[PDB]
Amino acid sequence: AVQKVVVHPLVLLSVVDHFNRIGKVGNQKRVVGVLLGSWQKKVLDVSNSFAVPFDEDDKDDSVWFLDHDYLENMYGMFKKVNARERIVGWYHTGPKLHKNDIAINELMKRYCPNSVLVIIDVKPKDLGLPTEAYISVEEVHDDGTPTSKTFEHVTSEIGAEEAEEVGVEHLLRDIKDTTVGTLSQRITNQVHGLKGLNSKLLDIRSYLEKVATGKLPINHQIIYQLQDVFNLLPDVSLQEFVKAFYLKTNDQMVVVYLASLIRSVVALHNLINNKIANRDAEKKEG
Amino acid sequence: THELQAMKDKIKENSEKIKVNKTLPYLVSNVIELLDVDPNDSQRKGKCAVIKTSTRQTYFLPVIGLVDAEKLKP
Amino acid sequence: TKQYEKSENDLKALQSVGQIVGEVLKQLTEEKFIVKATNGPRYVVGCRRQLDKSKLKPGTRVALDMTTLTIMRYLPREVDPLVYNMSHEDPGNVSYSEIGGLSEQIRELREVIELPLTNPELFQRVGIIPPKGCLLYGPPGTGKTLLARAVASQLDCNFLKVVSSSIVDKYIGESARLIREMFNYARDHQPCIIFMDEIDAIGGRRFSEGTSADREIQRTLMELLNQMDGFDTLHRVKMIMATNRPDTLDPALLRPGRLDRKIHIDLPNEQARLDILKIHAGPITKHGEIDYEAIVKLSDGFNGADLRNVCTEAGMFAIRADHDFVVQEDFMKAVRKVADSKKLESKLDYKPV
Amino acid sequence: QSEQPLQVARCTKIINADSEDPKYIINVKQFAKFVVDLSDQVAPTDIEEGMRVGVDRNKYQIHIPLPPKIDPTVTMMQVEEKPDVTY
Ligand SMILES: Nc1ncnc2c1ncn2[C@@H]1O[C@H](COP(=O)(O)OP(=O)(O)OP(=O)(O)O)[C@@H](O)[C@H]1O
Repeated sequence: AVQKVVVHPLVLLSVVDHFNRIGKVGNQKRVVGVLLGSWQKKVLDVSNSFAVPFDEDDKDDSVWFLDHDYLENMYGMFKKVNARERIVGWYHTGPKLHKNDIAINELMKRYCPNSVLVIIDVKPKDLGLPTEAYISVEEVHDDGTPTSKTFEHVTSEIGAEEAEEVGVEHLLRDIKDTTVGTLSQRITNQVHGLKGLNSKLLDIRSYLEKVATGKLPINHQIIYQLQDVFNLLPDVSLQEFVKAFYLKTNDQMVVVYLASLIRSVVALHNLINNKIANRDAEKKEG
Repeated sequence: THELQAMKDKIKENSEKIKVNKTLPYLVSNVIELLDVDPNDSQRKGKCAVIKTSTRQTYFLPVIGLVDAEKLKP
Repeated sequence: TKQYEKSENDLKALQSVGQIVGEVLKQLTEEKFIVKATNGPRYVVGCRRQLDKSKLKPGTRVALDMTTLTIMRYLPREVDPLVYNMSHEDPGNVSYSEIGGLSEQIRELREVIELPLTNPELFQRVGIIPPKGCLLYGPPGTGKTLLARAVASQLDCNFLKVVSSSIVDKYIGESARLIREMFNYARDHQPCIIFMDEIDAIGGRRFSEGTSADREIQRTLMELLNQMDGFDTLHRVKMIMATNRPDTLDPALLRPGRLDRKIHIDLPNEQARLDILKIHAGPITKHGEIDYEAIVKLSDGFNGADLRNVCTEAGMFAIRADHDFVVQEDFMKAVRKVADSKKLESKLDYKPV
Repeated sequence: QSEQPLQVARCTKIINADSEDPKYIINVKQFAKFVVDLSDQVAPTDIEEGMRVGVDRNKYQIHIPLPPKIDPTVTMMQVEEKPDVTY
């Protein structure tokens, strides 16, 4: 089915500019629209879309209305300008979904065999790569529940396209690019420890929280099964590197040698050619 | 079962877009029989053909669309 | 009625503009691929993400985009004279042994062709090179187009036909790539068989070079002379040629190699003419009293096309008498008269004009 | 003021066959064939097979037929110029 999806910044702003529509006029709920996808392969891609008037009552938390007259004719408007472009599902800005979303997806399954909902974020905050992707399947359950429809998380990645970077990448203008080789890798090292060890601390605190309350999730079993894959080496004090110690510096072997050897020749290029060219102009000027 | 007429209007307007495709070609082509299916790399299947021109260029377009490949030899 | 919506949505995909095709030359890097369009300009362009490693190829045709000139899909390259070459046809089978003579030419043409196909072992174990070509010329009798094309049509999908009208091609046309293509596909389908008939016009000698049009005949020659005497292995594929006289073939074609076995057609003989009359009397109805020696003796030195068509001329004289079954007396009349009339029309043999 | 019209006249082209009454086909100097209707200014009987006609490159309909063309370079000299050798 659908493994991964690709969300462009263009369709994302089509959710954001509609937040300026219902934001100034109010009132409740959020931005909800129909998503126009493009399927050239198992990987899913999204280019454009169209926002539809949508409302969801609170009380009455399960009440939702799509507009099919706006869904029908405008599709033919977009089908005429773009033939390959078609609706792959719907979307919304969340941030957190509600149980009623089982009815929104099941109603539009007449248009598409599988509708993929995209939860986006209008204001970026935390903790990382934004928005979200969900796919609608039926896993039933191990406990004996009736057949259950639960949206499974789909990995989402942003992507670019030709001619769309004209105004987009121009308006920012404030970023330093890239710069690969100096600050690019070392900044992420401070981030991969930050973002890596905070979700670590966040999850281990939730694992302790599972003992107190919140059982189920049992999970099961993905919690500890994937944790033990991390446990191939812990690493614990100290590092158990007795076999990897003499190999450690052995990886630093070529790195230090190429450093000292080339820098000595780079110095021979820097020192010699400078003193030559400097002694030339200096003493011959006066 | 009354959606026929509204659906029959778009086939004539698309044919009206074929009627602007009727007028008017500056190009005449020679036909080449071809069968092409590319596995990726979910699956894209179909048939394509090779297209010459009177200007000596040779173009590439999928199997027509309208008249199918049942007729004829190139 | 949704088939109309399905049909029009498919025509919406037809709004996609068509691309152009070209031939890959080489590759500078992964982001630059040298490609030569059919028009002859050469571009170095990038590529999209839907292709694979099989797209590159060693000089194979590809389809370039109309904007960035990128390649979409690759297709096998052909200039396609060959489908036109396979549009021929002929009955037989049977027509192999219907001619009746010469018996030594009937048995030999069956060997040099069919034996290398079924039994290559005799060549590799004894260590001898099988003949890769043959020459059948005329018209001292018939059987050139009958016997050779019979095995051709019976060999079904494996064959190659060449008409002398396709060598001149068109004004500022290139037949040099046709000669290389004709022998290229001859190395694909095996054993291939090629027929070249009436080479006196296209076999032009370079002794006397007329106008601008004699050199382009020499170019097609040198292309034939190179690959037939190659240096490029034709050993498995058989080639056949036909000509009226081997005067203009030059020492290149008259040599072995490019033309290996030259078998001269022999006119029907009184012993062999008895067999060819048996196959002629099959389709035509005759009277209960018939003598085959009468028609054979009254017609001498006549080609098979002369005997057959005059035997039908005897039937046209037989329908002048409206009789269905007709005695050979009315036949011998129309056979001898009309044939003796044909002899005072064309001068040869033996005297040249 | 007449600038834009009469420009579309190009090019000279000889018609070949007719599929229907309103539509014909014309071979044009661009080496392709021109399947065309006709403007209301010219009757359909004025366009016959093997005739050189004009066109309007905007709407692509026929403009006016042009019969005349005189000789190649070789035979235009072969035409008589002035009398000589009087008896
Ligand atoms: N012995 C024969 N029996 C039946 N048909 C024959 C015979 N000889 C010739 N023909 C007919 O004549 C045609 C030409 O045959 P072929 O090429 O062998 O002779 P040819 O070279 O045309 O002779 P010529 O050059 O004297 O006309 C064939 O299509 C064949 O039908």
